[PDB]
Amino acid sequence: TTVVSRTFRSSPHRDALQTWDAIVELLTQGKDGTARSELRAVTGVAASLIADQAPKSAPIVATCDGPRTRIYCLFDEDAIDGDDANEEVLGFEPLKGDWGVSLPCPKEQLGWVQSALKKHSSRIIARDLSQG
Amino acid sequence: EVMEFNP
Amino acid sequence: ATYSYTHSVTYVTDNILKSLKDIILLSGLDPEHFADRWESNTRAIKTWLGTGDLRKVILEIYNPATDKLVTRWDIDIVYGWSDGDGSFWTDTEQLKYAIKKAGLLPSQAKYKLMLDTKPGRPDVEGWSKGSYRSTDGMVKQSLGSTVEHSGLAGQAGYWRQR
Ligand SMILES: [Cl-]
Ligand SMILES: [Cl-]
Repeated sequence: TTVVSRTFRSSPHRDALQTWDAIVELLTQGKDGTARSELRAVTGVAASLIADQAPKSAPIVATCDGPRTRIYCLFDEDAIDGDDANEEVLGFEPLKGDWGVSLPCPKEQLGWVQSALKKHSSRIIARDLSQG
Repeated sequence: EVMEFNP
Repeated sequence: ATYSYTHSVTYVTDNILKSLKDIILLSGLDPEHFADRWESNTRAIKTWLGTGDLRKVILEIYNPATDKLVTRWDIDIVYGWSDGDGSFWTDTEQLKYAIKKAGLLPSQAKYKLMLDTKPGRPDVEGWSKGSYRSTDGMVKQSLGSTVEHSGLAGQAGYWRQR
C-alpha cells in the first residue's frame, strides 16, 4: 500500500531518450540484469511516449513486492527550473518479485504501443492516460 | 551528402 | 527565463521526432520501426543540430514492392537561434491536414529516416553515406515552420505524386 513518487526533468533539460534511461537507472538502482534488459528493450516506445508528454499528468507506475512508485516528468520551463523535480534514488528494490511497469499512453496510440511493447515484455504495459 | 543508419 | 542552445537543440530534436511519429501514425502506418530507431535517430539529430551541421531531416515513405517513393516528409533546419528569445512551440495541426494531401499509401508502406549534413560534420556511430530515392515525377509542398525553440526552427514540407 506504500506509495512513493519521483519527478524527473525531461525535455528540454533531458531529451526523451535520456529521460527514459534516467528512469531505467532509478528502477534498477544501477543493477544490470533481466529487468534492466526488458526496460532497455522498450526504450524507443517509452521515449516516444515521453516526447508526447504522456507522463506529465499521468505517471509511469511501477508495482512490485513492495511500494508502488509513481514517476512523473516535467517539461519546458519546469524541466529547466527543476523546482518540482525529485530524482533521488529509491530506498527499496522497486521491481522486487512480481513486478510491472505501466506506461501512460494516449488512447489513440494504444494499438501500436501495446503491440510494440508485447514483443519485448509481458510486464511493461501501457494504459489509457485519460483514465489516469 | 545524405546519411542513413545501418544496424 | 534563462535557457541554453542545448535546451533549444533538445526541444527541436524531441519534437522533430514526435512530429515524424505523428506523421507515421496518422498516415496509417505502424510506428514500431520508428521506435526501434529512436535512440539512433536522437543521437544523430541532437549531435548535428548541436554543431550546426544538420541541414534537413527526411522521412522517405516508400512502396517495398517497387522501392519507389510514395511520399516524403522533409524538415529543413533554420539556424536563427538567439540567446535572448526563449519562446518555443510545435505546430502539428498543419501536419495533420497535410496527410490526406501527401497521397494514398500501400497497406505495408515502409519508411526510412535520413539526415542531410554539412561536409565537415563529426562521425556518429552507425550512420554512413546513403542515397536518396528519386523524387522525379513528385512535387514538393511546404507547410512553413512547424517547430521552433528560440530561433532554431524546422520548416516542414512533403512531396506528393503529380
Ligand atoms: Cl494525434
Ligand atoms: Cl529505416
